Order: sequence, then structure tokens, then C-alpha cells
Amino acid sequence: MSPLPTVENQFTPTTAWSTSVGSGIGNFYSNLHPALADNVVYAADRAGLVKALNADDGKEIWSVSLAEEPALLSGGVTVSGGHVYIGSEKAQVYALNTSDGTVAWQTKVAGEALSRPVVSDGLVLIHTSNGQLQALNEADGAVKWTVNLDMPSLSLRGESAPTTAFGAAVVGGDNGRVSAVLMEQGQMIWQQRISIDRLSDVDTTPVVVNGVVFALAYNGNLTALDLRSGQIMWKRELGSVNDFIVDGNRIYLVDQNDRVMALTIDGGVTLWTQSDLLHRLLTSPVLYNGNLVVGDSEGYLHWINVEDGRFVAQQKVDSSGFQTEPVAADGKLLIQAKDGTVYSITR
Amino acid sequence: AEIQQINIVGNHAFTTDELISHFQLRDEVPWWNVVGDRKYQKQKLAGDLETLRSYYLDRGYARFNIDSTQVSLTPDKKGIYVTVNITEGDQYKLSGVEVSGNLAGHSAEIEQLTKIEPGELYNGTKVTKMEDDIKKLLGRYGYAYPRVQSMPEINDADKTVKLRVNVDAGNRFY
Ligand SMILES: [Ca+2]
Repeated sequence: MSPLPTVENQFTPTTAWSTSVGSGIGNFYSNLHPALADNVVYAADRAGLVKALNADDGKEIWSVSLAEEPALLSGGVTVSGGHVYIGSEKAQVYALNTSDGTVAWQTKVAGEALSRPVVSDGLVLIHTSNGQLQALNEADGAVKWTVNLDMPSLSLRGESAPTTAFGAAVVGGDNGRVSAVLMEQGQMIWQQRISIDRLSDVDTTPVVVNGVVFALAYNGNLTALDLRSGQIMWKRELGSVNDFIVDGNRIYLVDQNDRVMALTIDGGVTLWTQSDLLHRLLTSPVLYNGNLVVGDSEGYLHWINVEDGRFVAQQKVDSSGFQTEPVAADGKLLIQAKDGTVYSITR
Repeated sequence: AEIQQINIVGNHAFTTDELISHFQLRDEVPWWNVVGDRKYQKQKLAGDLETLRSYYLDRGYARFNIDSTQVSLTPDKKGIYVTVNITEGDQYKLSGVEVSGNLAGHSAEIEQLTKIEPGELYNGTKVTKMEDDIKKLLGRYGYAYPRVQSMPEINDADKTVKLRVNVDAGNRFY
């Protein structure tokens, strides 16, 4: 991989707290990451342990075990409306109560539930490794509808979490197509192709802004689609499995070779590229106090200025390394290392 | 790239661990075999699916089905995931065996090869060996290439299977 660049920090980022969460995910590549809601962090490990932690000091509020298989906890954590949602590779979806971690409900779904659960319109959206998109009722977990998506012969481990807008879910497929489905009854609305060198997963979360859907497939392309019809407005030959950011009139992405880039929202023209972290296996990016932040497999956080793609800081945080997505919300920056340790980072 | 996990979904009668223990593909090399690796091969996967199929068929699960399988690569291209999605169904008992076709006048001996223990579970391998017994029996009268096909007639109400076996003795050879 690319060696570590020498950076003179413009500020000194530090760790506000860290808290272990069992043994994390280790080398099992998956989505599992922390959630934050009302000053509580919810985080899990693959084996089945789930904790709620005070967001200010990382001290434990409750801790439960969903094993007592291992559970193979994998998709999530997502929190909404008093519920903590987690999908597993034993094809289970759990809804835990935020107050005490009791299981409100648990549902057997169609396949390994790899995706970050997405909550919208009273439903919980789950995307399985065998190509099913399912909507579960928030109140009892009953499956309301299922959409079959075509699976190629080989794909990339992971499943697209849909975005939602105007009563539709917009989801990436493993065969290079983006699909829009009505959330009332899972009615297919439109499907548009945007795609080992034949690998073409849209594992990224689509982003919907001003009647436009932005989606990104592995091996290309980054495409803008008309939300109403699915028609392609423009495309850029860029590829990734990492979520990207649309903020202001900018697109920020980390491509499949770990180039970090900023593009214009109107046409996807590149503003800058930062290639120094090439093949260090970056997490997807997050905006924190003005800056782009990514983690790498060696356990560094890199802070990047959005105007010019310049490093403003770097910090050595965790030896087991990073993989799953960082989270920035309510004044916090959170990230979970492969060994399960959750960090709250302060700028 | 090396196999990170071989996962089975839908297996309630037997643990994932017990099932994949019988596979050529490995997500883990056991200490007692040195030669083994975690490399993926298409042909091995195909063999393992047949092993899994036979595992259930031999144990009464006449409706056993492999709904789908996924193979996927991790984005760093170093890891492989294998997932097998199955519907077990219930266990089935053997009601009878009916034999028909060109039996070359050895119906009686053949019928005594297709006897059923009372209350016997369907066993896929036992069906194959019964077919083989019929082929060898015909082989002892000159018929060097007999063909035998067994079609399970499944009764989901009774939880019973009737075997309809077709035999074609074929040419006699000197
Ligand atoms: Ca995928």
C-alpha cells in the first residue's frame, strides 16, 4: 500500500473516550458500525454483544448478548423511534428497545442481512446477500413486502442500503442496476443500469438531492439519475463500494483504489484529487467540523480540507485498524475499530 | 484469495458446523490435515453442494432443496464468502417400491431386491445402491449396460415416498 505521509497538523485531534465492544468484527468484512441518538451510542460485535454507551464518556448504560449462536451481527447498527435495528448473517433482523436493550422483536428474513437497516414511512428496509429487499413493520417486525433483485454469478461482499424520498426507496443492486420501488407495497417503479473486471455492484447508498438520484457502482460509474424516471443525466467513469457525500454543490467520494476526490454536483467535474492514501483501504468519508475524515486499515484517521484535498491532520488511533464507516452527528465523531473498540474523537 | 466463511442459511436440523465439516472447501484449516487450504474452486463448490444434498436426502428429507448459493469477494479482493440457502422440508418414510420396464424376465428376483423394512425413512444413497443391485443382478444374466431410473412420488399429506423405478435391461452380451 501507500506509506504514511508526513503531515504537520493544523490542530491536534485526540480521543475523548474509547470503549471496547467484545471482539468486534475482526477480519470479517461487514457493515457493523455505531449509531448515535439522543446522546447515546449503540454498538455491537459480530459475536452478538450489543451495548448502549453514554455519548459523553463512553460509559456503559446496558449490555446484552444476542447469542444467548454466535449471532453473526453484521448490518447496522441503525437507531430510530426507540428501536435499535441490527441485521445478521443468520438471516435475522433484531429490534431492540433503546431504553434497556430488550428485544422488542426479531424476524427471520430471506437471507444474510448485510445492509445498514434503513427506517422510513413506518418500515425497516433490509437488503440480503441473496438479492432480496424486504420491508419490515417497525412495530412488530412482520415482513410487509419483498422485492427480488437479480444476482450475478460473482459479486462483492455487501449490500446497498436504500435511500428514500417521496414514498419511494432507491436501492443499488449487485448487477449494476439502481432500482426505485414504491414503499406502500414494494411496487417496482423503474430500474436503470449504471455499470472480476465485470464486477459491477452498486453497494453504495444512493443519495437523493433536489429530484436527482446520485449512485455509484464498483468499476464505474458515478451517475446522476432523474428521480422520477430513472433516466441518466450524466455519468463519470469513477467506481467505489464506499458511501459518498453530497454537500453544498459538491460530491465527495473515496474510490475503489482509495483516491479521495471532490466533484461538482452539476456534471461531476473533478475539483481535486488526493491519491496519497492509495490502497490503504479507506473507510467511507464523513464531514466533521468542515473537514473530510476517513479511517484506514492501519488505524489512522486522516483529516482532509474540502477546498483543496490537503491533509490538515493525521492521528494514530487504533492498532487493529479501521474498516466500517465513521459516524458524524450531534457534535460527535465516532468510529469502531476491527477489534470492536468504539472511539469518540475530538477535533 | 481465501475463504473467509462458508455459511448455510435454513439449516435447523443440523448445525452449520456439522454440515460444512463434510466439504472440500474450507473457511478454516483443521490442525489434523496439513494439505488443506482455504482456496476457492468452482468444481469443489459444485461437489460440496452435492455432498450437502446427499446429507439430507440420505436422512429422509425428500423435499430438500438448495434455493440459491452466493459466492462473493471482499472489496480488497483477499476474501471469499460462500453462502448456501436451503429449505430442509420434513422427513419422509418409504411406502413402497414399484418396478417396471424391460426386466428381461427377472421380475421376481428384482422384486426381492426392492423389499422395504417396515417404517423406513427415505434414503437417497439406499435408492442408488438398490439400483446398483438391480444392475448387477441383470449383469449376471448377460446384460452389461442396464439402465435404471428411480422417481420418488412424494405424498406431503402422509409424509411418505413411493419409489417408481424404471428398468431397461438393454442388450445381452456374450
Ligand atoms: Ca454487493
